[PDB]
Amino acid sequence: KATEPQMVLFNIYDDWLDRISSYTAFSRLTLLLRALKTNEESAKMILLSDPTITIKSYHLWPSFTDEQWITIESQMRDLILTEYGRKYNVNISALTQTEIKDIILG
Amino acid sequence: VIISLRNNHKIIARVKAFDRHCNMVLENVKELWTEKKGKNVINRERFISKLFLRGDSVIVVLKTP
Amino acid sequence: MVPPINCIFNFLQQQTPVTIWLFEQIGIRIKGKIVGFDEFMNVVIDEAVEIPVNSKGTPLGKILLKGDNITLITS
Amino acid sequence: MKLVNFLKKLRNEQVTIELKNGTTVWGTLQSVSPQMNAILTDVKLTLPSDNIASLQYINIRGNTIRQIILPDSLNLDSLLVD
Amino acid sequence: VAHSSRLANLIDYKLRVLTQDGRVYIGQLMAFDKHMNLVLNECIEERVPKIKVEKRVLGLTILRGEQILSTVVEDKPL
Amino acid sequence: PVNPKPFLKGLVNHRVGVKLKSTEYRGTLVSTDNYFNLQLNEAEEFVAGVSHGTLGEIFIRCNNVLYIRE
Amino acid sequence: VSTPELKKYMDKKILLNINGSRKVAGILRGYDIFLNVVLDDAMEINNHQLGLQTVIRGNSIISLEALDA
Amino acid sequence: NGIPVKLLNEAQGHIVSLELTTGATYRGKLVESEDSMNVQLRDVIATEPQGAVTHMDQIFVRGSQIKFIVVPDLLKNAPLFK
Amino acid sequence: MKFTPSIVIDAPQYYVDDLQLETESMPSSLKHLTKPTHILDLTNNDLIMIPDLSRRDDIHTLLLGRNNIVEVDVQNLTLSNNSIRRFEDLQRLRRALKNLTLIGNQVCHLANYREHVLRLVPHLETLDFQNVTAE
Amino acid sequence: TLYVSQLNEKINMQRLRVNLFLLFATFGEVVSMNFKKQRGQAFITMRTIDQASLAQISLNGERFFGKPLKVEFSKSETKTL
RNA sequence: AAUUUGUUACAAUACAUUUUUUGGCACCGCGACCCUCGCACUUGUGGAGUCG
Repeated sequence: KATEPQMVLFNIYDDWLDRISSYTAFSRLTLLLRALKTNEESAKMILLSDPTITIKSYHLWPSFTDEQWITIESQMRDLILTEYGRKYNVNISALTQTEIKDIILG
Repeated sequence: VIISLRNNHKIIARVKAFDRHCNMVLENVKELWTEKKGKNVINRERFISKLFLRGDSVIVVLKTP
Repeated sequence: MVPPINCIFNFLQQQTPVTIWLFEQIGIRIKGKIVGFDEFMNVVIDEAVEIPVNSKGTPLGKILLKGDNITLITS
Repeated sequence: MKLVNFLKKLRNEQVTIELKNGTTVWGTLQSVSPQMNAILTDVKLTLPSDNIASLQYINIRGNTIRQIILPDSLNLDSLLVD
Repeated sequence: VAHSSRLANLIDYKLRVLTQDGRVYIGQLMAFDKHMNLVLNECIEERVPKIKVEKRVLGLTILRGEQILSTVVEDKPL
Repeated sequence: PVNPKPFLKGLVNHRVGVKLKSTEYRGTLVSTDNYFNLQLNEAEEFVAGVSHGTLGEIFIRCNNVLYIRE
Repeated sequence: VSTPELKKYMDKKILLNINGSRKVAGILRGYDIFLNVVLDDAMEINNHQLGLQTVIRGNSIISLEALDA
Repeated sequence: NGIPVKLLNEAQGHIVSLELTTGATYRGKLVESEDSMNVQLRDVIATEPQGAVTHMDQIFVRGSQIKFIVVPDLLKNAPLFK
Repeated sequence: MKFTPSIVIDAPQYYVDDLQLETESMPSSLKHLTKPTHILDLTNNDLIMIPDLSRRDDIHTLLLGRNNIVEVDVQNLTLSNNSIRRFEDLQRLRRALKNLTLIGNQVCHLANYREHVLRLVPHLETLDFQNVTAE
Repeated sequence: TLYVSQLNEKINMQRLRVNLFLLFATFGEVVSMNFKKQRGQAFITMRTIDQASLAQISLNGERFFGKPLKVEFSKSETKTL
């Protein structure tokens, strides 16, 4: 919607600083953006699965509770492993933890 | 948003499409009803990914902020 | 011939005791005075009174009863 | 504007359909009319606690179809373009 | 049965037909409508009382589309 | 003199209650159209004269309507 | 589009079989393309008349079976 | 225009049978029919949904409330269809 | 002249005096009728055993006149003029059936043939065009 | 067409016609009213004429629902024929 | 030793408020008895009495 060159500021963390440290907040940012790099619309469906939790006006990520953010970290995390196995044709049950943590981190 | 329906179905879902007839394309769909042959009390609900809807069904749509 | 629209108009002109029946609803009736007229059977009827049918009387205000659920008129 | 157009665009989709009488209908939409009359192929009728009945071809009427349950993968925005 | 596109292209096929009341009309579609009314050549109404199929042969029947739910193919032509 | 549509128009931004094909309603009218579909704020659901729940912002479909009242 | 040819039934008493297993009687005074009926009043079927004249909506009519031949 | 309507019109004169939404079958000489199946019939018997039968003179029926119409099998032959 | 799909597809199809198909040594390939018939006429053929049917939910009448039925593997079954010889060969009909006709079969002359059918196939109401009575 | 009379008129019309169809199908591919006039009678129409003749000779006096049926060739040709 | 052009006709490519598709949805027969022997094209078909 921007037809003109301009600077615009945004907020990644919404307010995650109260309940979540910047380390872990940026880490979950990196993971979420990896699934947005890879899975795209499905990772979106994990956000919009329950529409009764809506994205706020100021913010970017829809506001969940701590347990919900954790379970979302589980689903979103596992997405990268699933797609790894799909395209690379390498079963997850044949994998060593170093490779799983590496792929999820990168 | 939530929708009330002729057949006692509370449709909590994300709206995608809209028209004259109030037909709707729906994502993140979560219906609510009760399969119950009397006397009985059960409360059931199912998730559906994508779902088209017909307008005669719709009684009252509502928006919970 | 006396058309329905004409009859309705006449009723409106008069302001007389109108007793409406409900479509697919036996137990309830309405009783008031016709104020409005529409292209369809819909009208506005001020000083209306809901009635439970004899198989008493109940409080009710000013109302427009929708044209699709009308059945009977008399005025 | 029109959902009819969208419906038309949805072709050859293996979908469930739900009626005003609650009948669940698993079939491949070969075509749909301008008035939502669904034409299915490879059809499977089940009720909402009893046994199943399968059929090759079913033309269901538009007034009956309450909710057509769409496929798993679908790009909706694209579909919605004129 | 064949893999048709529309109803019109499968004219004169023996047809199962369901209606809102729960009856099942069976017969060859002679003619269709803008509002899905059906002419049936040799029509048999088959009903189920609340057990086992009750059966009535009607004959040549005009069938209103309002009451029609859905149509299915019973057999081939002839 | 008073037709229905003009009455309806007048009654915008005012309290109304609706019965259905049955459950009573109660809320402030936002706007209306030719088809007599409704949009209300502060909706309260009178289940046969018993306010079961307060929904708030709602949209009633026309064909299920029975009558309008203050 | 076409007018319901009820000119045969004009000014005759008719059993208007109406929605919900109910009935009406009365002499036929008028009608329209939607099959609304305007009739000089009679009873609802033991029996009790309401009104001087009556108007029945089109949708509501199951049947209008002629009492007089 | 509807061919079923045409057929109905043709059946004028003949003894048609006629069930409604209520499920109350009639049989009689078809006096007049219209585009909307607004049938009139003469010398007409009237079966109740439960069972009992009642003779009656000149019934009118509105097509909205009509379910299905049986026409005599002679009309099958000619010459409306082709 | 095998009962084949091709055979069934060119066979006279009509509404009888029910939807009936007009029809061989062995009953087979009935799948191709697509369960669209209320009646199937297999009269004057050479079938030996009433067997080989697919699941046919429609089929209510089977006319099997003048064949060679000697063994049995549905509301009306007409088996006139066939080869059923022992009462025990009629036993499989207990698992079905209201109208049964077995005339002109050797089995008919066996002692107690009528009573045997009545006790073993009680669902039959009319046997050989005679009312099964209480007595 | 063959004309049958002396039939047990207690059988319901649709059952009579269905047993008649069944019985007579043995001779070739195949009208009965319960009015006072027509009760106890039926007209059975066959595609082939040889079938009608065979039926007539072979089922003369066949016990049907308790009575021996009497068969004869019809006086006129059937409308369907 | 079928192809192109023109003309004529038919069919196909619009919308929710009473008659169709924006729904008023959902929670004679079976036991008994006896009458009728009649050449047709059918709402239905004997009559008395008992059972549903």
